[PDB]
Amino acid sequence: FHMTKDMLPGSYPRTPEERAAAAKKYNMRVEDYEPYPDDGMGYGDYPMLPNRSQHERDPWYQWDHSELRMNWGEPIHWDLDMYIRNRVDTSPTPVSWDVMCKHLFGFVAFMVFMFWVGHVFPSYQPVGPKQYPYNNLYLERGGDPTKEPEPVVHYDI
Amino acid sequence: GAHLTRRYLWDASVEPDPEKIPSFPPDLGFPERKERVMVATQQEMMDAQLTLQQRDYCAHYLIRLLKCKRDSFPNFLACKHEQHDWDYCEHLDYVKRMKEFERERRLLQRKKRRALKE
Amino acid sequence: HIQPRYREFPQLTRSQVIQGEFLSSLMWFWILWRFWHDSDAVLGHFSYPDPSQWTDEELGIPPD
Amino acid sequence: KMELPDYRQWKIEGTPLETVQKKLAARGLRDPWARNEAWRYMGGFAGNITFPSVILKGFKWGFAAFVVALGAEYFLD
Amino acid sequence: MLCLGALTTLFTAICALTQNDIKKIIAFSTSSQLGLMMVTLGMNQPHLAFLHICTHAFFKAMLFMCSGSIIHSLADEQDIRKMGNITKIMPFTSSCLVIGSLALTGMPFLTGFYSKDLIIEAINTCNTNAWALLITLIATSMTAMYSMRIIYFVTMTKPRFPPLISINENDPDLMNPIKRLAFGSIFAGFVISYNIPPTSIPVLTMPWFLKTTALIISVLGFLIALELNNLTMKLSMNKANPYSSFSTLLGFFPSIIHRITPMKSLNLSLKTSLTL
Amino acid sequence: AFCAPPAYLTHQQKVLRLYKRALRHLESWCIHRDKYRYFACLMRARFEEHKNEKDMMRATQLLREAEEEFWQNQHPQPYIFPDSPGGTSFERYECYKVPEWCLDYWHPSEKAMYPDYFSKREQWKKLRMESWDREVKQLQEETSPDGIMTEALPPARREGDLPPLWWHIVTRPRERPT
Amino acid sequence: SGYTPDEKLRLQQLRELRRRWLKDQELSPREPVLPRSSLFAVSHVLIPMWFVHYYVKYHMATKPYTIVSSKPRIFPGDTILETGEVIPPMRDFPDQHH
Amino acid sequence: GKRLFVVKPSLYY
Amino acid sequence: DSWDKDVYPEPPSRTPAPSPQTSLPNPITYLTKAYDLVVDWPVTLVREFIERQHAKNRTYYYHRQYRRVPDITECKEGDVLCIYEAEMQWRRDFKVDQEIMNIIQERLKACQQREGENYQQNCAKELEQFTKVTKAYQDRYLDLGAYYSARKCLAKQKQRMLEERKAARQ
Amino acid sequence: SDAPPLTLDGIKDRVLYVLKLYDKIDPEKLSVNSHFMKDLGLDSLDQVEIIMAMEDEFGFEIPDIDAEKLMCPQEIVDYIADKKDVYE
Amino acid sequence: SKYKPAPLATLPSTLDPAEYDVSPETRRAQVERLSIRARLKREYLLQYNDPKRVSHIEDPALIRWTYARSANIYPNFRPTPKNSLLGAVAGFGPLIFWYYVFKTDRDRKERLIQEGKLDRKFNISY
Amino acid sequence: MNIFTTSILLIFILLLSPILISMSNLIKHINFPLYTTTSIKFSFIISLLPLLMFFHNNMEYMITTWHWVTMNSMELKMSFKTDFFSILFTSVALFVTWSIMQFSSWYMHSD
Repeated sequence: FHMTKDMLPGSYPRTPEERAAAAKKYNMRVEDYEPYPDDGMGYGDYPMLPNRSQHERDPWYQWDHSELRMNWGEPIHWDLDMYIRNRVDTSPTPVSWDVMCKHLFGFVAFMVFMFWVGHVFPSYQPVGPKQYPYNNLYLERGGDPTKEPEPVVHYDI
Repeated sequence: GAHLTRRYLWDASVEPDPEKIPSFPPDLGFPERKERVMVATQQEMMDAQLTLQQRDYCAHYLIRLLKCKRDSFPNFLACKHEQHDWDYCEHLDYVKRMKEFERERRLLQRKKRRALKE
Repeated sequence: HIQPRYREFPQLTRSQVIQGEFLSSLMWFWILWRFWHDSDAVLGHFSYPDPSQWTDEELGIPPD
Repeated sequence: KMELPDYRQWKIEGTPLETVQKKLAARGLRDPWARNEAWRYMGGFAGNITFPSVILKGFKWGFAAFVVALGAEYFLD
Repeated sequence: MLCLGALTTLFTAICALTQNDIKKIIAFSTSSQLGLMMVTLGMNQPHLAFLHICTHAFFKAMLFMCSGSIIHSLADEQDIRKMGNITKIMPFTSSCLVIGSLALTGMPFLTGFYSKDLIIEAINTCNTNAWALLITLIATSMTAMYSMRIIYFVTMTKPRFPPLISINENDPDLMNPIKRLAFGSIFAGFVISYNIPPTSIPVLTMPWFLKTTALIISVLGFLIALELNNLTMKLSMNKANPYSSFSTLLGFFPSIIHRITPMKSLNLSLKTSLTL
Repeated sequence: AFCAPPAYLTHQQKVLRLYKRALRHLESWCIHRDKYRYFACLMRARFEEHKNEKDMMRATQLLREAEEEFWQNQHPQPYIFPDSPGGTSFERYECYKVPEWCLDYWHPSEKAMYPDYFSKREQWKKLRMESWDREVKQLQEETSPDGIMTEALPPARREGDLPPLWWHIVTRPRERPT
Repeated sequence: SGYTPDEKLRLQQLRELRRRWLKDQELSPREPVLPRSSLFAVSHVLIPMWFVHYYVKYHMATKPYTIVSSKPRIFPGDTILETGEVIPPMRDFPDQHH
Repeated sequence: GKRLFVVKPSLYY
Repeated sequence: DSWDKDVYPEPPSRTPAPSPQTSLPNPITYLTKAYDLVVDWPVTLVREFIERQHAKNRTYYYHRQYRRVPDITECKEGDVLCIYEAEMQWRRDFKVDQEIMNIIQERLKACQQREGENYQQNCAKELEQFTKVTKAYQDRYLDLGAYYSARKCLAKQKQRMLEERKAARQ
Repeated sequence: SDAPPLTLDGIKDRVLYVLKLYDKIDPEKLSVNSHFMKDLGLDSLDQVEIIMAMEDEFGFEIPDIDAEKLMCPQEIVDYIADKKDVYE
Repeated sequence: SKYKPAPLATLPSTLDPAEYDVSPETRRAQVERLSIRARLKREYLLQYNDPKRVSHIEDPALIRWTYARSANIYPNFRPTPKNSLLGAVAGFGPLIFWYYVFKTDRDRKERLIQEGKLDRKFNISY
Repeated sequence: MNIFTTSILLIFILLLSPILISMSNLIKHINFPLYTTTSIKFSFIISLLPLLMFFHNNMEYMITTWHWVTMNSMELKMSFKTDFFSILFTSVALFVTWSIMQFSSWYMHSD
């Protein structure tokens, strides 16, 4: 264990010597270390890592945590749970995000519009309705034998 | 089908709406019209356990086909004649439905001619 | 067992060739036999009527 | 053990690789790896395969069996 | 149900068109056939849907076993860009693969004839919808097209696998189940459809272009895909199109949804529920 | 995978990596072998005609626009080898790569099932235990006073000892421990 | 810029150690030191069929609605073997063209 | 021949 | 067959006689005959031996009918003895009514499975009995809470009787 | 069953086979200890193409940094041996 | 014909402009990061294949990450109007929304039952 | 209504048998994939029997086999609706699974 408060995370660094001590604690460089902007919730002196998922790490390089794609002693991202390879990916795609979203939305909207068009202009066959005997199967579909239904008549043609 | 193009492109007033068929009295163009016969009765359709979709006017051919299948359960390739009889009855029923469709369409044409004359 | 080959065609055994040829032949024989017997792959067997040739008298319309 | 064929057997004449070499020499270019790719078009794999040759596999014997079955059916009835 | 099934069969056929992994091609084919069954359920024909369930079970089991034999013989090589001359080097597996592909496309008097063609007749003769009908027929043509893609890029052209041949055959545990499922995929649809009691009665009075439409569009898809594959044989680089990128990236649905829904959900869950 | 990356990639390295990636994506586009050879010769000709520039800024701009063209018309689903990242069967046998220290936790019955192997294993453990101190001494004696230290490691300098930190890569599990 | 002699010599020595370790991974010849047609169908079908049939006949038919079947699809023109209730056939069948 | 020792955890317990 | 047709009705089966118009043998009949001779006969012998042993060591058990204690309506409030006895007999009747409802549901399911395609027509009396018993159950036990009691059931019945009496005024 | 194991002699023979089919070099001059630039007269593009051919021959990918470290057929053979765990 | 990145699907190292306009300051920074990585790797490797090691490796980076995620948030939380508004809306808005949803639904159901327009068809056990 | 019921329940029992053999500590002495493949094919035959029976008479059984709980006029009980769909899909799935099991015995070798 032997984990003491001078190497545990602390409060926000407000002086250059505090920032140097925080960078030395987190095994970073002084200019690379950059804490959160004191935007409310309790980020202390914890660094702002560049917000890229573990899929974008070099996969041929052998890591100390090979599943995490991260070496021993490297600063962990705050959202490592989000950014593990079991979860959210941020790797670059061959197609840009905005045009991917526009293509997907346009495809879905086009299909919905064409389904509405085909609903308002249905396709059928030049036939009349199907004819069923015995008052359109009144007793077989369920009716009171005491009550006499209105007789529907299927005339021959 | 060309009926769909004629309904959606030429006009929909003279081409029939398939929900409201017939929209004319059945005893209009016929001085006398025969009742459609139904060979199979309710009791034997119930005993033959036909589904309510297939209790139409070819139920007797369906009953004969099912009886053939039950009798010759082995060698299932033996009720081809009963199958063809049932299918031909269904084809005739579909032809009757097409006749009803065309009758309603020409009745709408006659109504259009009458409204033009008046 | 089959010996590996470096860059030539592998030594085919007779059994796999015979089995594949038999399966393909059986498939085509079944296709030809069923098409010969029941030709409902084309047109059905009911000769779809044309409503335009149905007469006004058999459809029951009144004239003017 | 595994025995390697003579690499000198891998020539490129009479090949799509030969057509590629001609089209590259039209613009003053040379393909070095052609003999490395040459084995894929040699005697084991030289025959072109067509879609009818794939689909109509076994069609001759299937048709022969169909003819024999028709003859047997006619002989029976 | 009809609209959902038509949409998924068209979309998954589109995704299956420009795919390279054999398992991915047959997975999207499976999704397309499930969409076709959903279309059949959109009509009032559940029994035809169940018939296609049994028929498709035979088909895809046999196709996946053929693909697994191809993969095992090519040493876990799963994409079609590294295989060829399968009709010459693995004649049994290629023959069963062609049987399964033809049966899936709906070559007549196979197991696919007795379900898929009745489905096509029902969807042509039903009073349901127009756009669903149109994209169902288009999806059937695309089914023929990706089956042709499999057949061409696997069983045809020239060898592209690594040189060291290690294709082992004549294993009974490999040949016998593929033989049994080939027998199923040839005869079982006929046997089942002639033993099934008549329910959900069909209509058989239809014009010739509503009866043979499925066969026509399957042949058309085969011819179109063969022509496109010969165009790939032609020695020229084409310009990449957004339709092809859309198809090969699965409509961008996995990328977009699987990156925006987990990110928003997990980030909201942490940054509100826990730490706020 | 066996050499650790340096601090930065040189211009020659970046050009070679782009060349290899462009050839792979070109193959993925033109699947067929003759077509691939034709277009690979064309790509090699382009690299040869931009090869000799004698202007670092012009060369870097050429590399930048070449990477732009590659990202513009790369294959969306390129060919990936099996047992390579992103491909099938990449981390397939990691569930079978047992890390070899569980043999210490093996029961005496199980150790008795393989006596000669465990005798050889005991010999290996004795060799590691005897070599560790000289490994540490060599690593401390390696001239890295301050500043530039790379991830490389030295060999066995004197006669009779072992390269430092050898155990974790000599006794690694086999790539197919099946 | 290939291999500097530093990492070249390291790779050579590590390679020799790896070859020795992999050679030592081999098994000795004595290692590991260990300490009819239808009988399966009789054992694994007939006995479970006996148990299942006992449970079906004497613990389901003894209960009211555990096994319920539908009607056996009586057709016009057969004999019911329960009370002697042969049912009459259909009518004259006016259409006999096909 | 060429049988190799596969490394397995202690399954005895 | 401990069950009786008075409480579990079942119409008599009407199976048709076979008419084997084909010349092929029936594998179903052959397999049923072999199945009888191989499986049914030893199982019958084992059950007959077991029943003989039971008839040797025959014993009896009874029903334990309870008699009607005075109900919640006819004794004073705050008397925990009468309230306890009325609550226990009401819980007893509640459990009995639960199983009456279960009997009617089993009867309805049996009707539907027996009739199959004709369930919409000839299950009229089973569905009618199910609807009437459902209406009575909803009138007596529906809106009572998870702490349902004789007092709560009485309060619900009195409210319903008041509403019916008020409606009967006009 | 499938996948016969590969030995050092087979790896050396296949590497020498591909390099003899390069057709750019080796008019019966190639050895196993011949450097690609020192005594074979190649450049970096040629070495990259050689690595690509070795990858396509053996069915697996050599990563870029190790690949650019490789400069001789002997160390190509050693790399294949180290990756595939040869001489068990 | 240009790739537009985002927080998801970010920009490649082959497309960012900083890779091509390099400076000696950035080269020195990269060398220093390599030195830090190499020192940590050497320490880990010594601790990893030390034969006298009988336990695991403690990973103070992971310990710091866990402590910062768990026991540091309230010591380093400062109330601001922004997080006060965020906490109020996130803790009350869903509650009030589902309150009005369930209240309106149950009031409608109770009114329908009392006026008799809602019938329980076969709902015996609720 | 005896042979049909015992065939359905025998399908289930023959499927459950290799599970018990797996948790019965004799796997190391038998050929488990071959034994399971034989179990699946015998299940397929026993499932072919009610397929023929349903093709004959179409009886549509409603077996119960067990009663689990009775909770305030809700009888949660085991029940099998042996239907057209159930019978045909059982036969097809058993045939397919027999083929897949033998293919897996070939395919997952050295696993």
